Amino acid sequence: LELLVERLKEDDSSLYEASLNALKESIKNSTSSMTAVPKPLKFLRPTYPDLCSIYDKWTDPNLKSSLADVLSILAMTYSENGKHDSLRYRLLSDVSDFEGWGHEYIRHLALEIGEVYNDQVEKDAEDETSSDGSKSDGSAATSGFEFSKEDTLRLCLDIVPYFLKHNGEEDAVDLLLEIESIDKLPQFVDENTFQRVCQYM
Repeated sequence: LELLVERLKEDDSSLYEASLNALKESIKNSTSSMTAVPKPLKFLRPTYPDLCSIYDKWTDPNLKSSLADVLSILAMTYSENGKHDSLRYRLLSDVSDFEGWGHEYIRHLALEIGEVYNDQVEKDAEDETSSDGSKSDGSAATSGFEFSKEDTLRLCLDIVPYFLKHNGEEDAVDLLLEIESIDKLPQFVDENTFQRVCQYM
């Protein structure tokens, strides 16, 4: 047998890369059978300390990129919502893939990101931060901080048409309401039924 969770601990990049990638791949099917727990999420979970510790380095060749994604997906199975948790890991994604709209992932991150960011920016703006407003258009950098950075906002835009192509329009309309859309309500439709969504909203 072989458990990919062990490989994650060790460092040695080309091997490490094939493994790290595979855990992403397997984080929408299954891999790594031959341990008692049936599902990868449980199997992965004691690896969390190890993952975070590699994560902090950036002297890694391309494994830093991947390392954050395995952590994001793990934050998400746990149902652990960020403010600096899943949100930091999500923020340093760049080789990430959109996968499991038929399960938690799409819904899980975009709503977490949105609720968090507005609440943080509201609170900050009262309590003497270089932010002002709520934030309600895209490309918000949140005064350099890890509440939101500028491509993270764009990933949240990106999620809106995904749900419209699947026809989870009910979730799509709801994320535009929460995020406090202005630009994005005309911008997101260019396809499918314009009508049913504008009306509901």
